Amino acid sequence: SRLVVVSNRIAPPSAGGLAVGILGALKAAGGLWFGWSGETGNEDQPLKKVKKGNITWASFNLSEQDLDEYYNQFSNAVLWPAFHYRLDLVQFQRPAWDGYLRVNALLADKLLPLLQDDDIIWIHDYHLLPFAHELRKRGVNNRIGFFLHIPFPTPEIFNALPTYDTLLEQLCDYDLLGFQTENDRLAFLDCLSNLTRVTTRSAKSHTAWGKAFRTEVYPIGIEPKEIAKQAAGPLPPKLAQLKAELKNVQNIFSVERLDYSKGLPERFLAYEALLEKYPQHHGKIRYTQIAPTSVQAYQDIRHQLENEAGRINGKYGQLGWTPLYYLNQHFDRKLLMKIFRYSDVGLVTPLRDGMNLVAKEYVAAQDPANPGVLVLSQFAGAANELTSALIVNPYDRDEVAAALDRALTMSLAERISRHAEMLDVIVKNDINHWQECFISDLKQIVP
Amino acid sequence: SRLVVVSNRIAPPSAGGLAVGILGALKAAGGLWFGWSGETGNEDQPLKKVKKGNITWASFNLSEQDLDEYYNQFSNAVLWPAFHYRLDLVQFQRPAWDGYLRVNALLADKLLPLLQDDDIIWIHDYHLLPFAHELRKRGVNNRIGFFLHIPFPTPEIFNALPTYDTLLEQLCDYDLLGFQTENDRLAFLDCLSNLTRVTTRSAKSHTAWGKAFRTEVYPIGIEPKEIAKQAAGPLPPKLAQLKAELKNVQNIFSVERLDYSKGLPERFLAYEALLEKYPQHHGKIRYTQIAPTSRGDVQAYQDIRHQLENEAGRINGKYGQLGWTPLYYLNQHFDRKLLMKIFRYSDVGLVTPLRDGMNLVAKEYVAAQDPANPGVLVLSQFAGAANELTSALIVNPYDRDEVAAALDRALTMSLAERISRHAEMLDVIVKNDINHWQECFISDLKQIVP
Repeated sequence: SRLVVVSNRIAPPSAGGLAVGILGALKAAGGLWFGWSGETGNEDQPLKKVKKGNITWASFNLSEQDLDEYYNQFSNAVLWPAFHYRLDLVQFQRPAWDGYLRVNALLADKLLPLLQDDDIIWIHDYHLLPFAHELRKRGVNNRIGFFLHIPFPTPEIFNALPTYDTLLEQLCDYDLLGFQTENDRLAFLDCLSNLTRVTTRSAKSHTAWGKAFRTEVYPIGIEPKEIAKQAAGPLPPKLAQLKAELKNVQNIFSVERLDYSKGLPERFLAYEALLEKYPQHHGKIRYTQIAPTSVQAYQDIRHQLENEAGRINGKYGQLGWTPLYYLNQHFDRKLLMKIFRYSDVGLVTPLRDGMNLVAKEYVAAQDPANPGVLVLSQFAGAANELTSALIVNPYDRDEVAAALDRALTMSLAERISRHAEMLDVIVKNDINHWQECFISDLKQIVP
Repeated sequence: SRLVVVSNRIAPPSAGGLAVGILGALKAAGGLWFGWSGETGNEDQPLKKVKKGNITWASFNLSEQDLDEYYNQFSNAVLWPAFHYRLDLVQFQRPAWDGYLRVNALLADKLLPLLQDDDIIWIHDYHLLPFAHELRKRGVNNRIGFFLHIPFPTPEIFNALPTYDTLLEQLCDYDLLGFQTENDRLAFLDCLSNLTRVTTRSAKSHTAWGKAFRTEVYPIGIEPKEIAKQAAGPLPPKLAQLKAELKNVQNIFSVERLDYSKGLPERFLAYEALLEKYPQHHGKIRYTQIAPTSRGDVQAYQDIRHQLENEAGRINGKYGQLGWTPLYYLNQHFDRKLLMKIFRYSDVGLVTPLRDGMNLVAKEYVAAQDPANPGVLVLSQFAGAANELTSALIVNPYDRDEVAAALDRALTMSLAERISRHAEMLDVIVKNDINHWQECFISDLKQIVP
């Protein structure tokens, strides 16, 4: 009954999505959240532990050597590019792999004293693929679940990983494997079937190497009521009536962190295609891209976007109208929801994404009586449930431009029908439904 | 008395500065304007001559190899970077020098049939340094004057040129050498005296290798009442609409060709210094930089464009707001009459090159202002115009905080001081206009005794 959640980082005591589902789950049956605390260079202090009623937060530190091999190298320079279909950015070196295993084993040993024979164990992202295997080696027979938040790549990409067979064997030490989308789940079952013979009943009960495990799809959601609440309050004063400076302007908006998977250079090119082929919008629209920086792997993306902002404004700008507002600034989350609400078009076009929550935040932030339009990549995991969005292939910049123009001229009637139907999807499958389905499936496993 | 003008390009059929000066000079006693037509191929075809009364425009074409060795390589990749104190951009190769010498001799041969014994000959920029020498080799004893439009570099820069000694010898075949500034003239005399014994009398009469020549300063000017006429006209429809949108914003303005000498990345960094150190201006000012498209597609100048695009993106990314973009960079052509109006309505004109013979944008800006309510000129001390525009706000562009402090001073300057500074610059520009410039040079050229 008691729940042990292990994630790459814990939250001190809402302000996000996955934190709400993990905390909603930990209050439902009590338990422990175990995770990295954020700091480095002093590892051997005892377990930082904070207790509040039903739940205990347990955290640790990491040496600089472990963090770079495990987290900066293997997790973020091998697994992350590969799972987002970018083998050309994979930098595999065997020391990083060995360090990835060493950190996973080291946190299995920190957690082992805190476990009880009855706990169900919930492990989160790709940083901790080997964690179950490390716990089984210590005799942990509990019900263990894994949830992958990013895509799982198809075999011809995944098997190019030098340690792909070890990764696959360790994934099968979990009793339950969760995925954002059905394509991710089937991708993993294909990679496994290329490596070993797999038995499947119903659709989601499996055996490989004699190990029994289930797979399932649990698309992660948001809490829509809180987004609507932050979105409908009034603005900062200086920002209160820039809504009032720009009454004559339609705003296309997007907010994304800088990453190769998000395809931000291609959005700029889609916006340039809109300016080149629909000149009737000149002086009457604006594209605003907010892209905070938080790693030198990501500055070459930042350099390219600065260049493309300058080039596009240089080419289509006027003495009194600049087409593209690019902001490399941090905005507080409660202001972004208001910007979502007042933006006529939300543009969410990553090249590969496990689940884009910005897309759901944008829909949950709209005024239902006068909502904006969501333009969504078909490679966003959210595209499988947000079918009434304007779905686009970001590799076709004219098709995205055509969707932007359609979004900018769409009648209120069709805006309401599309928004109401996406909102129903998001409300029915919210963050709280997500954690309940996963905990309910995890409990009913037999050890 | 009849005047022969040779320059690399000619104006066939005034919306310009030097075109207005050369044409005023030609119309005074008639004459000939001889130059390249701008076109490659069919170089052996006859001279295209157009005559209008007293004046003849005669042009030629060049072979594609002549354009590349003479103009793209030696003129624009050896002499231009070196004369702008950028030895690191010199790409000297001996075929380029030989093509530089071959084209000069080749245009001297094309021009020789057109000359008469009494003509005064006026040769213009750095493309034609050897031209006097080529005419003297063909026995031309006329009065020949040269005007250099760009700076003349100090000896430690000029002497790095592999052919610096031949260039100096041929310059001494002109009877009169004109320069933008006294520093250019003196730099040339330093280069010459470092190479050979030079005699100087009064201030500007010289001998070298037994050749006699004069030197003099003729800062090039503008036509102020034509600038003022274009500036005060009414706006085009879509640009009329937005002087009504630019009511609560002060505009800092600049318009320059893309070129390493102009220091456009350093202007951007000066603007970033203003935004970083005078936050009181946020949301209330704007810097607009117009950087036209270049005909010649000069690959060297597109690295500059890439650099500006990046810095425009970076500076707006860092200081922009959801409702305010600090920096408008436009890589577009704006018609010249519209620029004059933009000048007039701009609170601050920013002209800060790293090295410039004479920046005429500086004079156009002040000639464009409404005298009863003028904007402020911020000017680099390395612009040749800084020697006569002393009441501008003179700045050193290598100190970006000093440029920012001048911009902040320009944006908050009272009306009385703006009128005082502007009135004194306008007087300088009206007294030394483009027509005064060509009259001073031809009058000095004429009184030379062959």
